[PDB]
Amino acid sequence: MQLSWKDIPTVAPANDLLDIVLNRTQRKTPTVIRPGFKITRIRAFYMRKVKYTGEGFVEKFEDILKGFPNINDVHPFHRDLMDTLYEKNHYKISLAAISRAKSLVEQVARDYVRLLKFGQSLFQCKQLKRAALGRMATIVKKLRDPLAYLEQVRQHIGRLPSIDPNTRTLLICGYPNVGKSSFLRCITKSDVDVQPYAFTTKSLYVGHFDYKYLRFQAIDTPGILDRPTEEMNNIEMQSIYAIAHLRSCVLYFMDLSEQCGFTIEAQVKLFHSIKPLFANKSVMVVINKTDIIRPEDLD
Amino acid sequence: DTQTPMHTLKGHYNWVLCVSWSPDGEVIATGSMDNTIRLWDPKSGQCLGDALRGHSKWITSLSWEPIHLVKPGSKPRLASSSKDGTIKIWDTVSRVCQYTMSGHTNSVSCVKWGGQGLLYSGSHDRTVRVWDINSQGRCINILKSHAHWVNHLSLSTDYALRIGAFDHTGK
Amino acid sequence: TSWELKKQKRLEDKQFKER
Amino acid sequence: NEVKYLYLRAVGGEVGASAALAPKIGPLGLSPKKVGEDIAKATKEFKGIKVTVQLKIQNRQAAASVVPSASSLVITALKEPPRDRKKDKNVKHSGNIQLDEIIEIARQMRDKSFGRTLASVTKEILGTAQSVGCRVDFKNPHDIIEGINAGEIEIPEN
Amino acid sequence: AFGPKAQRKRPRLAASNLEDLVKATNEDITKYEEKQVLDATLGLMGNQEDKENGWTSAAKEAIFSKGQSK
Amino acid sequence: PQNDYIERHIKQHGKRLDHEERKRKREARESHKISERAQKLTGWKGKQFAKKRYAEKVSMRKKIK
Amino acid sequence: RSKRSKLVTLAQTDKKGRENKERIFDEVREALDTYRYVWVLHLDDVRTPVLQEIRTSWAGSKLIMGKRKVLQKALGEKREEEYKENLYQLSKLCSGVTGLLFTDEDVNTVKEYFKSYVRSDYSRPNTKAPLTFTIPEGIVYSRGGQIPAEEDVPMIHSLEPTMRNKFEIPTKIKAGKITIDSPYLVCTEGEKLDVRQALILKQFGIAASEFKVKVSAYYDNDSSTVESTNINME
Amino acid sequence: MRVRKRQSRRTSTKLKEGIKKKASAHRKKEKKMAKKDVTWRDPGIPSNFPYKAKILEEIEAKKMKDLEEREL
RNA sequence: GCAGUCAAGCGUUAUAGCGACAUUGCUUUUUGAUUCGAUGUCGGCUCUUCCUAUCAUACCGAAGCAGAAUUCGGUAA
RNA sequence: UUCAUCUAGACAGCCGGACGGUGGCCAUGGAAGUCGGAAUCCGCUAAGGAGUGUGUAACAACUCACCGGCCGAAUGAACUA
Ligand SMILES: Nc1nc2c(ncn2[C@@H]2O[C@H](COP(=O)(O)OP(=O)(O)O)[C@@H](O)[C@H]2O)c(=O)[nH]1
Ligand SMILES: [Mg+2]
Ligand SMILES: [Mg+2]
Repeated sequence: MQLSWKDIPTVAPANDLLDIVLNRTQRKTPTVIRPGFKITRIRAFYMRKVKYTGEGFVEKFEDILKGFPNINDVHPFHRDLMDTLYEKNHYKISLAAISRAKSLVEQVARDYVRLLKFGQSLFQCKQLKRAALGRMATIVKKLRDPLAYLEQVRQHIGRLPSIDPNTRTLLICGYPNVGKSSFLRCITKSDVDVQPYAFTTKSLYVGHFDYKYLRFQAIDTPGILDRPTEEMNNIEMQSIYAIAHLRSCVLYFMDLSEQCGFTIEAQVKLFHSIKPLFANKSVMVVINKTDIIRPEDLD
Repeated sequence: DTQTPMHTLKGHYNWVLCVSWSPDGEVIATGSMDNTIRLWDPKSGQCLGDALRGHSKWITSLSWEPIHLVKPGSKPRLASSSKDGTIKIWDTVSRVCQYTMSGHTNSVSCVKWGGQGLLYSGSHDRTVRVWDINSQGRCINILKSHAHWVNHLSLSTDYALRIGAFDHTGK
Repeated sequence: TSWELKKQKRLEDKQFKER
Repeated sequence: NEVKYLYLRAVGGEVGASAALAPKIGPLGLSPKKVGEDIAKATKEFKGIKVTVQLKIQNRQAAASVVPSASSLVITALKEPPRDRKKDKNVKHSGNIQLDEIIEIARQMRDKSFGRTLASVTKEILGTAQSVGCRVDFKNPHDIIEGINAGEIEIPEN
Repeated sequence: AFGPKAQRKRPRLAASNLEDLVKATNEDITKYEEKQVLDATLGLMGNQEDKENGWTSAAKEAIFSKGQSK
Repeated sequence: PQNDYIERHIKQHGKRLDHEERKRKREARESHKISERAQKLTGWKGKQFAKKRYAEKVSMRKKIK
Repeated sequence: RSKRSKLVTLAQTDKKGRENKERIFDEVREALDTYRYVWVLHLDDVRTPVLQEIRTSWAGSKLIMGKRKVLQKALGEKREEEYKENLYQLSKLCSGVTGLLFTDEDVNTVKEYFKSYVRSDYSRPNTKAPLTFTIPEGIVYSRGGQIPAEEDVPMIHSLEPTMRNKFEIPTKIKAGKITIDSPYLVCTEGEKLDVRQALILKQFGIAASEFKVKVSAYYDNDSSTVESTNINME
Repeated sequence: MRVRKRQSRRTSTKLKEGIKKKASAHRKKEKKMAKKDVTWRDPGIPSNFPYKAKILEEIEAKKMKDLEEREL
């Protein structure tokens, strides 16, 4: 497992990529050819133009294709998290579009170099080279939407926390406003925000600590609402997949003062509803906010 | 019989997108592009008063209430779907609109009035909604298995519900 | 005075334009 | 003591509607359960309707009332069947309201309105009805407004 | 699907319930573990272990590419 | 750092003390910068700059229309 | 070349022309015929809810605002240009933001209403400070000490550049909260306020000043005379 | 401070004669295209001229006079 | 490239004809899977200098640029 | 060159107003003009968008579309060479 994907190179949009590759050809290859030169020299000039431009496009596409994770080959927790965040169907379709564009660009380059082998004049060779480059430009401009999507995905995926699913884990869960981020702040040096309104935290946050010379991670999640998975949303699905995948000790937090906005009956019902989620994992129920009300003086 | 025109129905202002003959054979309903539904007496070739207005987009399908569920001495009602995502039920004797089903988030492809007091609607929101007329038009069921627009839907009793009390003999 | 003349020229130009 | 007023928007008839009131309830020391119960009790007339709830706080109390609003009154006059959020989504408010009911809503909203005439208050209510998308006298609400402008519709209280 | 203008707030094909969801996750975890064992019996015992030691395979000789000339 | 750490850092610590004024003066200077680029860029860069300016003017006219 | 380029906006409301001024002119001249008393009101820095409350209270009368030059032209500027006899004095008594109250009510009723009408208003610049305001040390809150900070809400972090630059209040951001190292004096009682101090008071929402509608004079149709009333003209 | 090569402005005889031939060919082609192609084929009084009213009155008076002068 | 669409303009009083910028279809369709006829000139060695259309080194600007690393760009031979 | 605006006050600038039904309907964990999808109406106006942008988790706040006060005389746009 890799656990981190920040080392993905910048994905240029379609027009920017076209500008970059075409201007790289115009700068890094010689530009002066004369009609009074030998036809072999003219043909070599334009063949080099076509081959170099194709190589530039293929290099950019290969950098895109090697950088992004293979979503079906990562750990299933990472697969589910990235499917929730980025819609795996769109993710794989965009990367397949990049692959198809790479193959088409290679085919264009090979075909027009083979055609340029039979060019009889500078005008014909120039027309063939311009045709090859224009077809490459058409192929690249067809990628305008997947490139924008992949640039946004790259920026977002570089900032995900590194969660090892095979290390020692304290999972924190419950309703909103019960003190989950406060507990993570208490036990780790994570900077998760603590605010008195629901869903201040919209993503998984990781902290670390040491116990008996052993490194433990702690996952603070967005709150879960007592709803079926049919009407559950992606933010809650992050927590659902965390509890389902990470073998750990789960801490279900309860606010008996009802300051979180949810009744004790609702908290008990949520616990019994997500009871099938934590099976064969350690479970503990933590009653937070004992400085307002206590279990012993309840009803 | 003679393959000649008999009547012309010229009430609408835009394209007549759908026509439907009543299962009792007494009235023709035309739903048009101008977001209207008109009813016509076929024998006189005339318009029964004014158009049925209320839809904001064009009519996509018209379905009739079955005769075998309509109590005797009464005329069947008209369900109508449209591009605006609504199914409107029209009582034609009083020329009023009773129920307005609204659960669809996109254009309704088709509406069908089944033989057990149910309405089945297929819409571009990739879902099929089953409504009960005996429960004030509430959406009893939402069926979600398609990944795209449901273009059409058909019932096993569609021919019987279209034909009503008639047969191949025409009696 | 001066503004009166400017207003008068404005009126004359408008009348010429409409004619 | 002092009278502290808080305002909220909540679907009527649902107990525990003070989830968003915790940042406001906090300093006061009120009970969230009691506040939700009082809101549900005050919202008995409006079931499944997003209404404006006003809470008055004196000493250590919490009294809930409903502040009438044009949209809530129009939706109430629409006489739609009660709905749950799980069952029915994307409701189109396209019922029929009569001129007398529109005038009654205008009478209810006349006290806090700058419309100098009952006709003006009625036209405001009809604009709100056009916003909610309903029908008035089997007509367009703006058609009724144009009729009032022309003079076909007579306002009773002059 | 994703971005500043994203309108996808719910999963398209939600699971039936939590019991089916945890059954699917357990099945996926088991398949992943078996696949990891099957691939690590060969690859991690071979090529990837050499990367720790800084070793590289000898460059392929040109005599084995004869017959593939343009 | 994790998630939207730069946004949270701006929310918690603010920006540089001269950020707003610096951005405002750069945006004010942009008109002089555009004219200097149009009169100073040579060759391929000048041609591309003029082409892009014409496209932007056409797009702005279409938006106004 | 080398000219300033106008900023372009794409909004719905377009500018009013001379037709609006002509319409206001005709409305004023028709109300001059229709009503008996024309009262000149000074309503500078009036808020729209206050003005609309005044209009609602004066149901049956006509309150007309607009450009003061348009109003004076409607009333007649000079003695040969007056719409009615002895109206040029009323026209030349219009100063500042001027409103015209055309009515048939009693002089006593108008005087009593405009003496007894008052509302809470923001402390405008170049006025007198109604109170001494001091932002307390530590975390800055929305009211700035006008209510207990336990009940108050902390000031949003987005306002710190405005307070530091526009308001010139030395502020810091600490854990997303606005803080001042020392208590800050904003205004002193019985002192002239400027734009900056008035903006600080408005930002903290303190409204201890009073709004009173000034009345200059009035004109009677039948008498054709103008009498100075001098209400709230201290 | 590295100054580049300046483009020469000394006239080339071959370039000038070639430009002459190119210009003559261009003129002949433009004339031919103007003869061959198909394309369908008074600013009035300037607004700043002071006696616009006088000019307009004179032209109107001449029009009205010539209305009856040619008729009878 | 071919075939269209739009229209800021040009043209006109016959709502013909040219037409920038944009844009569609084909080539090329969805889950990142899995070598085809150069008909006539080419390579080295040693060694010098020039161009910039800059790969590295210098100084800068931008970018979800935390750090580290990297990408795009400016002056620069 | 042609259009417009102008002492019942032109262009810049400063200050003030920028409202009420209403937190319009749907949707959302939250969405109050300003993540979105469809309405885009009425009142009171001197004028004020069912909102031009910044901003908030949502509000708040600022802005500009428009209007007014001070100032007092020419100004703005699009083309041609
Ligand atoms: N009195 C009290 N308040 C608490 C305690 N724990 C948390 N809070 C308050 O609860 C509010 C929300 O807590 P938060 O960390 O955001 O919980 P989360 O939303 O579930 O992650 C914060 O403003 C805290 O001040 C506690 O033990 N006692
Ligand atoms: Mg939290
Ligand atoms: Mg260079």
